[PDB]
Amino acid sequence: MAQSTVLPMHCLYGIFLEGNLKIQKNDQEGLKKFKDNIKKFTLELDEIDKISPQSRIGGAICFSSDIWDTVTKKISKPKELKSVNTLSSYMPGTSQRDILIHIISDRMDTCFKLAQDTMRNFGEDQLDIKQEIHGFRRVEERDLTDFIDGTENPDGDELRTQYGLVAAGQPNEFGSYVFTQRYVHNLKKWYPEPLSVQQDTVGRTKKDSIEIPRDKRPITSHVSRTDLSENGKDLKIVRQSLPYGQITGEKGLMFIAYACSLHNIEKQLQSMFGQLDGKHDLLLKYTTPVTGSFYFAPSKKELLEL
Amino acid sequence: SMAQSTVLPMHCLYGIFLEGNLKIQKNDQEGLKKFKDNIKKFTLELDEIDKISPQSRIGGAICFSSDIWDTVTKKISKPKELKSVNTLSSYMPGTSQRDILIHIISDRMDTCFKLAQDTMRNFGEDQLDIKQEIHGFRRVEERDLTDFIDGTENPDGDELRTQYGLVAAGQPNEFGSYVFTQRYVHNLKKWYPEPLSVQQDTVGRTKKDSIEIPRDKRPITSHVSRTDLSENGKDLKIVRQSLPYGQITGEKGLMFIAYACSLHNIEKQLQSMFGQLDGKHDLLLKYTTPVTGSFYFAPSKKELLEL
Ligand code: HEM
Ligand code: HEM
Ligand code: NA
Ligand code: NA
Ligand code: NA
Repeated sequence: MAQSTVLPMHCLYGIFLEGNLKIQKNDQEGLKKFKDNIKKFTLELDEIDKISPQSRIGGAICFSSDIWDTVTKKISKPKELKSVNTLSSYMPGTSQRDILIHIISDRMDTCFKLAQDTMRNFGEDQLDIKQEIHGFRRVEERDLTDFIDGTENPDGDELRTQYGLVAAGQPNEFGSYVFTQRYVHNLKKWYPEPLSVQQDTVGRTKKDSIEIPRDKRPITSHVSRTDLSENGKDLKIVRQSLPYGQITGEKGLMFIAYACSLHNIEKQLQSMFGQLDGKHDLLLKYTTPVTGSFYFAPSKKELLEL
Repeated sequence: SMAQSTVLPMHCLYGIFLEGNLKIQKNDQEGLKKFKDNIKKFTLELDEIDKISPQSRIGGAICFSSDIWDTVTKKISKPKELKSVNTLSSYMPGTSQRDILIHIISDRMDTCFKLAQDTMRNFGEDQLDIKQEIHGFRRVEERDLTDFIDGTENPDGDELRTQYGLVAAGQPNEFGSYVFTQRYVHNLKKWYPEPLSVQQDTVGRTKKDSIEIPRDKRPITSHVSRTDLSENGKDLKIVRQSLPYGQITGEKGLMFIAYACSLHNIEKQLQSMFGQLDGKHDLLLKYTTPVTGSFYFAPSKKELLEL
């Protein structure tokens, strides 16, 4: 019932296309063509899945709060959706765009085919793409800090539905709130740090990703900043982030999270960027966010009913 | 009796291309010793990745220009045909001769990137000044971004790829290879609207199945007519390992690379494509532009370790 980037795990490739919609609010012919291109996307996902099951292909189209009432008069706007630019007073790099296309695959050739076919369908007359990122998994699923990324991601369809998708029975059920944020790593500053400093920074051991006990790591360790609870309930999220970039140039982490509630993501951002106790995440000494956007990925049904 | 491991294998899904200049000076014997230690580490890490990830079909080569040859070795004789590609600048655009090429191929990006990253960390910025890093990837049906299949007439199998790709046994520098790299930027806004008949006239094969257009029905300036060359009844075949690269919404094209037993096999095709043989240019050059270019020699594994 959901679009197909939230529940599956361990993709090897991801393509991220973020940009703005060029169709105006009352161009009904252009908006009909735009929705025909959305339909073609969902059909091509199915066709690639049938021909290349080994790809474990997945894809989602997601919309910002600012563009919501341009693309639909029928579906109610998700209750928590807002522009990420409202965080610009404390979080650098915000760059809210209208549209996200996120495609995942275990093969680059099918990842790229769907991304390219989709962009050719929409065309430069409908989409103004501001960012295109080719993410790829590294050996042992390590981020470029060379720590394993993903250890405490929720596992399995049951938990990833609970934390990644709007609950059944609620408005916009089986959609997801989405946050994207491109980080540029400063590995020249990170590599010389002793293992003890690197593990204090993250909050887990480097070789095996064993959690360091809460009382033995700083409260500004990354795990202490992001493992948060409210009213005895964990504010978990579903991350699909991947490394990207050039060995001899700019590189980092293309962060993306899917969540049942935007609050689960935003409270972690308040924590990491010093807005809850005046202290920043230790990881931010070594990496910098340079883009940012909030979106909502509708359910498959609402995507086709816009 | 072993070549470096990027010439003979076929159908890689990923390739990383690192091209740049050597910062070690001819007299710096301690620096050259460390440079050669890092070369040995590259050959050892290739073996280790092959052991741990046989599914990657990993391959790698380090290749040297004629300008840098006598800096890196006093012992191995310079390959007799090697020269700088900048000597072609009077007729071929985009020449940019560099000292060193590192070419890594894999069926998985994670092991491709691991070897490339580890290798660049070993050499470091104080030894290598990298001018270009390209992440190539195979597309569905092995099509170039023109959406024609690329590779139909590449030689198949170890025997023919040894014949056309490697210096012959018994010759100086046996089992090394002459190498040519050239990055192309495609003008797909210009190419996409062209009628199918124009596209097939340009390449010289059919788009759907890569069936050769009969010679009598295709232009002498078609790409296949320009590159299918012979001399004294012998075909001047080469071993291509080119891959697409780039951004859907930005700059994209083909990262061209060829390996050959003789630089002449490559250079005569360049003379053909760029108008030096008969004044006529390859039709493909109306839709794509070369923006880098370099000639190198990839030594045999033995000569690589004995520089
Ligand atoms: C440079 C950017 C980032 C890097 C390199 C990074 C890396 C990591 C690593 C290594 C872990 C530990 C392994 C794991 O459990 O996954 C982790 C955990 C986590 N990260 Fe990040 N992360 C980054 C940014 C973010 C951001 C922006 C958020 C939230 C919006 C986030 C949320 C989390 C969460 C929720 C966990 C799991 C915490 C737990 O319950 O134990 N991370 N991250
Ligand atoms: C934009 C750059 C280029 C593109 C898109 C391109 C594309 C192609 C295509 C589609 C084919 C036909 C299928 C095949 O047999 O592989 C082909 C054949 C070939 N290409 Fe290229 N090519 C390019 C540049 C070059 C260059 C620079 C050379 C030589 C240095 C070269 C040498 C060849 C050769 C030798 C063949 C096979 C000819 C035969 O014996 O039938 N190509 N190329
Ligand atoms: Na692939
Ligand atoms: Na792979
Ligand atoms: Na590239």
